[PDB]
Amino acid sequence: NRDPASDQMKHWKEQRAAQKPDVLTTGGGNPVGDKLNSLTVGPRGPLLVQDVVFTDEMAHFDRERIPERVVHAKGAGAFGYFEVTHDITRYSKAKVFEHIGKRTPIAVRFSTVAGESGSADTVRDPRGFAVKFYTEDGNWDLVGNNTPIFFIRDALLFPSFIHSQKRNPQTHLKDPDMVWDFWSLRPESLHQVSFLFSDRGIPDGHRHMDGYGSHTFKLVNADGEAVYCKFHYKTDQGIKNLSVEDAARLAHEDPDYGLRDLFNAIATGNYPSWTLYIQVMTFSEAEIFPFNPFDLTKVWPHGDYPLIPVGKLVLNRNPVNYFAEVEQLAFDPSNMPPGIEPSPDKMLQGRLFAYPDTHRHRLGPNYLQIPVNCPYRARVANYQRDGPMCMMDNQGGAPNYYPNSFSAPEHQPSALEHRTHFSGDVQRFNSANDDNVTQVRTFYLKVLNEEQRKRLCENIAGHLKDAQLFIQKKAVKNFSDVHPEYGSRIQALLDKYN
Amino acid sequence: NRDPASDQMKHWKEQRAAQKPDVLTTGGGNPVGDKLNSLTVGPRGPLLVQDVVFTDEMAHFDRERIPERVVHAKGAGAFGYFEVTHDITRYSKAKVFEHIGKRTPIAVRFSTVAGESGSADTVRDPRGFAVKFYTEDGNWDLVGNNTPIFFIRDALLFPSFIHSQKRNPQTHLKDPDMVWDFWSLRPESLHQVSFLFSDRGIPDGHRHMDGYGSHTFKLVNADGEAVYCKFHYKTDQGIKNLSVEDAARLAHEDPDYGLRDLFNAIATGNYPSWTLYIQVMTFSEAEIFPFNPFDLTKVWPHGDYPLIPVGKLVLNRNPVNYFAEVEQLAFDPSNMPPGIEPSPDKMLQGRLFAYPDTHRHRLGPNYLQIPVNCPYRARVANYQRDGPMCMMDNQGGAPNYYPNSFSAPEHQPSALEHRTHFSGDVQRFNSANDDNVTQVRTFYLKVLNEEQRKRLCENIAGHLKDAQLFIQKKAVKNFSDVHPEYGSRIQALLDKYN
Amino acid sequence: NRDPASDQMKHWKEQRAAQKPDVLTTGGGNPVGDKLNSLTVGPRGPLLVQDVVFTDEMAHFDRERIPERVVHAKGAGAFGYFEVTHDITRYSKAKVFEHIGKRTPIAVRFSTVAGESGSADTVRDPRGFAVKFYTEDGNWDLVGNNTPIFFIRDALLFPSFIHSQKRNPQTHLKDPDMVWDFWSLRPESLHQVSFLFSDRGIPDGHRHMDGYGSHTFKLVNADGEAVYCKFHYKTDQGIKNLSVEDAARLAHEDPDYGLRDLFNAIATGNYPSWTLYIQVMTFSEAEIFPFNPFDLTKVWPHGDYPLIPVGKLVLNRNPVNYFAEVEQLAFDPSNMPPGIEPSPDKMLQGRLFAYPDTHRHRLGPNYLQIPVNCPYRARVANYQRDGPMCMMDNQGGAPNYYPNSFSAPEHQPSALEHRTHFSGDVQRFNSANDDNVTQVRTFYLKVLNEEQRKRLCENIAGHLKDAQLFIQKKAVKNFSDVHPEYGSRIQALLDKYN
Amino acid sequence: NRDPASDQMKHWKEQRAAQKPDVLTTGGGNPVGDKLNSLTVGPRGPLLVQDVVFTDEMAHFDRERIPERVVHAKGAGAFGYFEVTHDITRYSKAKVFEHIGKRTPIAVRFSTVAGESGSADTVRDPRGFAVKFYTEDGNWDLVGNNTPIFFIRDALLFPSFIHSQKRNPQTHLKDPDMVWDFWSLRPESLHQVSFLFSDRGIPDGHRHMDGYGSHTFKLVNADGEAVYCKFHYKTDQGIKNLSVEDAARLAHEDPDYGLRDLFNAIATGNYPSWTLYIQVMTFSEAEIFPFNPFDLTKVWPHGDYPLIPVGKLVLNRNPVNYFAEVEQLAFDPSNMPPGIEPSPDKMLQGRLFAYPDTHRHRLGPNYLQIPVNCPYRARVANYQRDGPMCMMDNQGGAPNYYPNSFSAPEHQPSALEHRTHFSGDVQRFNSANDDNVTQVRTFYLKVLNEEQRKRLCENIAGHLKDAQLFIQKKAVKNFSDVHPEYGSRIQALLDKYN
Ligand code: HEM
Repeated sequence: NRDPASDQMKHWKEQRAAQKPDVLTTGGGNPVGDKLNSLTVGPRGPLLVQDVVFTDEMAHFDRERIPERVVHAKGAGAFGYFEVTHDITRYSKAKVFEHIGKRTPIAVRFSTVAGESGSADTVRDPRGFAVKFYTEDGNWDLVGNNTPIFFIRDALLFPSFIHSQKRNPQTHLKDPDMVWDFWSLRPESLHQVSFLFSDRGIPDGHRHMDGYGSHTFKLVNADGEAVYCKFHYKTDQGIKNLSVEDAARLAHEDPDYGLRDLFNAIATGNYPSWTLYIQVMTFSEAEIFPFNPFDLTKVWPHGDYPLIPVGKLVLNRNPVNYFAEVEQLAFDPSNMPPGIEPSPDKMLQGRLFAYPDTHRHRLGPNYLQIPVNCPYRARVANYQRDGPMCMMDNQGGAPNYYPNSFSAPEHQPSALEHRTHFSGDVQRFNSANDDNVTQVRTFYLKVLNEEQRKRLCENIAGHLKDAQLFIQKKAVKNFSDVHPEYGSRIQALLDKYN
Repeated sequence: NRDPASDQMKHWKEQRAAQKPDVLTTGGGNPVGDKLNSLTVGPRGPLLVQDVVFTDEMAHFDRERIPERVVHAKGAGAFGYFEVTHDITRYSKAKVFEHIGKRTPIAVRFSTVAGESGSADTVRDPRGFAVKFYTEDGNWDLVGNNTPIFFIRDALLFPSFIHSQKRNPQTHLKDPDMVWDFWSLRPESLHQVSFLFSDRGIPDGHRHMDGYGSHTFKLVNADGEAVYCKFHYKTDQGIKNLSVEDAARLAHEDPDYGLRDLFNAIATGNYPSWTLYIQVMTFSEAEIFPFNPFDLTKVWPHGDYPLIPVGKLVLNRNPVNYFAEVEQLAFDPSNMPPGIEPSPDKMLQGRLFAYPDTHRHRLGPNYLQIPVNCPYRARVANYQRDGPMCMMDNQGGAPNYYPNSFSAPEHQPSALEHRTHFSGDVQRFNSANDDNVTQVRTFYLKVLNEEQRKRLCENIAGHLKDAQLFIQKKAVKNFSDVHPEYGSRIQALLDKYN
Repeated sequence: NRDPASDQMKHWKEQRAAQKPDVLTTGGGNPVGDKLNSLTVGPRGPLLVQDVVFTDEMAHFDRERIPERVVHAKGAGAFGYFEVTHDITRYSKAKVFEHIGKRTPIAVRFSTVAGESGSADTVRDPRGFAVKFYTEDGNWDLVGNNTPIFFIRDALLFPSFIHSQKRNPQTHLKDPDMVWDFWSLRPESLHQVSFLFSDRGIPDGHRHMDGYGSHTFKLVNADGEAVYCKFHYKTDQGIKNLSVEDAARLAHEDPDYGLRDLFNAIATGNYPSWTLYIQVMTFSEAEIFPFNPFDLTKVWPHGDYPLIPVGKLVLNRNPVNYFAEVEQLAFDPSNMPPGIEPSPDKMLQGRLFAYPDTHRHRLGPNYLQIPVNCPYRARVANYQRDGPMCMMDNQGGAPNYYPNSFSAPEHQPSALEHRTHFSGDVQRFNSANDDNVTQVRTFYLKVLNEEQRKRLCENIAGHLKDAQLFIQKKAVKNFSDVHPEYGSRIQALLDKYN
Repeated sequence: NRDPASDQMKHWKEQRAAQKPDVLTTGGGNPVGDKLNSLTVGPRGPLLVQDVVFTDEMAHFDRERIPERVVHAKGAGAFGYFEVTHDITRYSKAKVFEHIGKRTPIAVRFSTVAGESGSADTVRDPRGFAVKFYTEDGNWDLVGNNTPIFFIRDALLFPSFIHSQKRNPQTHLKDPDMVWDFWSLRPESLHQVSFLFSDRGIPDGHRHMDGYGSHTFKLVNADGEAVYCKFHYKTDQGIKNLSVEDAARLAHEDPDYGLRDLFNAIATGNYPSWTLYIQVMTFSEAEIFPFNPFDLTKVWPHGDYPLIPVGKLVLNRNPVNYFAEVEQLAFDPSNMPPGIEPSPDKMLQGRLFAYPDTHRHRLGPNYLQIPVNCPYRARVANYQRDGPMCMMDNQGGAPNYYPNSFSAPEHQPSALEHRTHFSGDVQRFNSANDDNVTQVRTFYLKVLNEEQRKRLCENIAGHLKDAQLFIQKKAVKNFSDVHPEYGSRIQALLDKYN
């Protein structure tokens, strides 16, 4: 015997030992007489159009591939449940939270960011940690990361940021000039760059890292009272990281280390779990916060805003077909049931648009009809119709305009959004010159210890040394702005590379 | 009360009188608070990206339309059954025929040819009569027409023929120069042009016309003995046609006359039926036939090849959602179960390719997973995987290569194609100068009577008069080649138009 | 000789009188030996896969069709120029207006609304009148209609409204219950319904109707001073309408009457023109307007806001290929150069999203690279890359992230949008019960004469007669709310139908 | 200074040293005032739909990705010329060969087979070596590999074979059970498996490997005399391979080693070249060949069929934009000019269908209009029209049906394919049990030396060790069938792994 992942086919056969293999058919259900030899006129004669077995199979093979995710292309999935353990009904009326012990099925997808479908799991990169809750009030997608923060605080910078990470448009190589030119010109990135080049930049698989919603969200209770919140889901397996040496080895030795580790853990009954927490910030406290509390480069200090337990996320089922159940998984931040709403975070506001938009491209207009995407715990009833690959009854003969006198679906006032007041000029407000260094200094000096600071500066120097000197100089000036010794440490390492 | 079609919504509501309307949701299953008013900052303020109710609905509205059929875009559908009444098991082992009284569910789509989705039902044109049989051995699509013959006998002419019927590439108008230049240069078209401009060119709805497979097909019995066949399905309601005057009136008065007539007939229990017949031609008789028995411009004379009854086609169910169940219907001539095979008919050989190819474009790579297209009476099991909008389990964890040692699906030798011998040069053989006039003369002189001949020549002159004189002259020469008086009749009518 | 449109092929032939027809090739540029006869093994043998001439041609034929526009599917196009005749530079700094005599190339598409690509030109429906200005500051799309108003004033009603105007989802038939249920429940539609059932409901082709921007827009001058405006383009050929009897006859006699009329006018040098006017309203005037000045169901009365001449629209060029140049035309209201900006009109805000969104579906991600859609009179330079059917150099090796230190394109502060102040709650504010009757009363009593009132009420009664009595009753109540005699006139006509 | 590839941005900047960077615009050509800050109501307010700069950019970003190639996803491209050096006009009339010194522009793409777009260059796998010749008789695509043979000889095994080489459908991991189960069941793979696990399994970049057409093709001269041929293009830089240890290190150290090496060679003027040879075999020689001369698992021995020089392939131009020029490159084996034709090779016949088919999916219906795919050195003239993303005049107002009387393009009889005779039954003829061992014995014993045999058996044992024992046993039996010591060598290595 090997690992469970290695014995996938052996176990499939054993489960089906007395199955009596199925008859091999065309897509049209016609049985096939011989799928090993093409139809020709004589043994050394030409192939015929009449070989509809060959073209049925080859035309489908020719169409197997769909566009990979524009980002987080490389990933691993599992299914399980969310279990409420504690009462947050004073903050949120959302059905998902409504009583202790209540279970909601989830889907989870873990990923890297920059690498395309064939890249390695054990590389330095943020990790996607996306959770789909199939609630009675529809799907709630909490599209999280293994960091509470990000590199930028306006969505207009996002395409550029990703371009700067991904391949040179001429050469198709990774380009340290592109990476550090962008980061040196945009020092709001200093906080997450500091997280990224620390030890938690290369987690030991998906089970040994935390998840965060990252953004400020809004919770609304049964009285229509709102608070702002952050979602934290902490690993029950504990934080564990790979050394740059071990990460490098696994990169060529098992590019799919993360996939394999998650599958085997679930197959052997070593089910991974996380505790979901919220931080709560009053509208009054949001006015007094010394930063923009909607700035994605900032955390809420735990001292001032302690973690409040909510429940348990448990992954206890592997995918049966990876393409159907994982590759086709679509998470939309805009999928929020009553009791959960967006904040004015400029990055989050951008995501409300981007995810359903890319899903209509990558998957198709009717992507929400793919079974893993279906809000299967809710009754979908509305005035939407048709589109390519329309899958179910398309809501039959139901009146397709609103309003109508013919008893078709009706809106539900209790689901109305929470009323928040705004005043100001309609303008592109500059956010570039908000505090870029303060929280990063507390991380560098207080959170990490000496050996972590040393590895951090070695990790950055190791990559930054490949950029031109003028980029190296601008970068070091940013690290110096957080703390003189953070800068001078990097600069000394840079000096003996150059 | 009105007609049943007119009371569609009234009956939907009455059926749902005590329904308790559904809650209106987003595609993601989230309930909607107010779907009549957009989210703005103040009553006369700008629209927000945060209005995910608006963009969910509008993005789907923006994607409602799919490409219309390249031909037969305008159509009507119904469902019912095929019932075997007579034994043809000496000719075909196909499960669909296997015992008297055996029922197979069918889908039917009726159509015009040239008109796009918004065109009129009661125009002069051939009619599509496509029948999908959901058999235990997969789907059998008999993609028929209301004529036993066609305009051409090689598929290389088909795109040109259709272009010549459809709009001028600059003007976007119907173009009599294009119509008659093609037909005058390709006199193999004389037979079906003669059928088309007769009274049966404008049927009174879909229920008062016959269906034909048109092509020669092959039937194979349980002994591996083959014969050639033709499929005929004759209306139990009787042949009935609209006068050019009545067809013209209904064109602006009810462009959807055919849709309305079929729906109302089924809704009132006036279920339309056809008797399915075969003609049988031995391989020996195929050698002695005075024409190419695979030439789509030719019939098998009933005298020499009498109709052999098979069973009954009955339409007893309307579509519930037209887009899902009709617009998305996909018929592939290549869908043939064991016991039914193609002939060497050059036109049919072309269709084996064209239909699955256009369906992968119009509908999508996984179009056979659309419920109305599913071979739902067969177990589909094979080595095909993935592709866009992959709908079911994608055959789970089943071994995805053949051959394999892991008990995945196996081919079934009894399904092997019938062995036929061919000898010759691989060449583009000229079929243009086969007999173009003989069977057309017997139609003009023997099948039609005097008043039918007169209307026929009036119908042609009425349209041909708009072509340039040199086209008129070439056309008349072809009609003269079938019979001098067929030509001179047209030419006299032409003379007093010009 | 016939009309110029009829002689399209004749003229094309003559114009290459030197001849030497081109060599017939595959898409790959390989010359074709015989495209009239398929490659078979012997003359009555099977078709070979080796016939790559057949597959190349048939596969392209199989893919000819793209989704038709979700609305305004049925249309006519022509090209020409815009010429400035008056100085409006005190209102708008837009380069398009910057000096008298300045010419800008334009593209124009005329259409109906509800009908599909095969429907008739001469039906009762609003008419699209979309104008693309190819300016030095990029494309300006003025996506106008032959009416200054519309049926609804919130984009969330738009898909519903269009659903109600198109086919029953089960029957696929036009449904007077759907039409009048929606209109009777939404009496904001009374104004444009009154415009629609008046004489200007069926214009005599596209040359004899006016165009309107319809929406309030914003004009911004070189001093950053803003005003609100409305665009009017009045026909220089004069208003002319078809009687319902004449329109009905042309429906079946020439479904493409509009296409034919526009092509022939331009072909014979009878170039149609329009005079472009603006109305101007101050921010202060907007605060005092007795209605919402951004409500699409209202006009600015000419007495209070007189037309200000700007310039001339001239169509002097027919399309050469209709699919490439017209079917593929894409107008985005969001295409606005500096000097022209959106107003808070709920409907316009909706359209800023919908058109680029539907274009990415109907045409493709890179639709703006289709030559007729290309802003060919501007330099397109940005950080956008790749996508399906990327057709130009994809901006070559240019740095693909912003900001950068490598000389890639730079934002231009003079292009910054005009700053306006807003205060309010984020809420769905109800606009259903704004004034629905006042301006409609003045239209019925002042603008129309007796004979026009009578035809108006006949035109409504003639359609509304087929709706259920409860819908007839509610509709009549709304017409009664505008004026008792408008209601009683319709009710008397209805009474002798029922 | 670094390598030229590293300095791509630096060089781009310098080359426009005059500066005046372009104005940043939307896709619509509208200039952008600030693309760094989103449009909000106040600085901590919500994002507006009015921010059409954000939506234009983000919607294009959302649509960057297209499906990767179903095989050979990971690749490098360059451009140059083909120069004729010898007269082969006695064998082929193809314009490409017609006189010595004649130059043809070429495009070339190198690739691995199984890996996705993010996988490493320096892995064991065959290498694609595809060459596009832009000839006056259209494009000639010679879609070759770095091997003269392949693993299978019938196209019906191809999707299965590729499935077996890629990821487990449940696990998404490489699966040695899938690899060796398929290879052990299909011993026709022994020859190319022997080539693959030899030293030439991991070439030192793309410049140090040979190209082969692999298939038997047909050459036809001006007299209509045909011969069978094989194309060989031998590296002028010499064969050079990476050790498994070195290839392993470069896998994680530079996953893009191949891309980097080709770009740098061309950038520094070290242009790589290949010498094109043919082998020629008579129709009479084909009848006497001791194997099937069309069997893709066999070579023509050089002793019996010596290489005949033809000309020189030179790569002297790097891509400027990789997505536009390389990712979008499409090679169709069916692109063959007069003088070059397919043989009855079952595998080649399969490829005549598969490539245009996958290109219509991956790229679009009109992929041949993508500039790098355009047969720009030929006039494309035919009766093909329309389709999505139609980019040129769509052949303007040219008559669109054939035949026509209006001077549209004409077929050219000199282009007619060569006529060959076939006799036989239409059947699926078994090719599984053709000689699987003879030529592989000569390769193992004659072509390789002792040290090479030892590395070969180490390379196989090193992979096969992870397959189940029953698969190990069947594989060893096949290697034993070629020579007992080939088998026992592998079995000894296997024994000390197990
Ligand atoms: C029946 C056998 C085969 C089938 C069905 C087949 C099919 C395919 C398909 C579908 C692609 C993807 C093409 C694209 O997306 O652009 C591909 C790529 C490729 N195939 Fe094959 N293939 C076969 C055999 C071979 C053989 C025998 C060779 C070489 C002798 C070969 C060389 C290639 C190359 C080089 C590419 C990549 C071309 C590029 O760089 O764009 N294939 N093949």
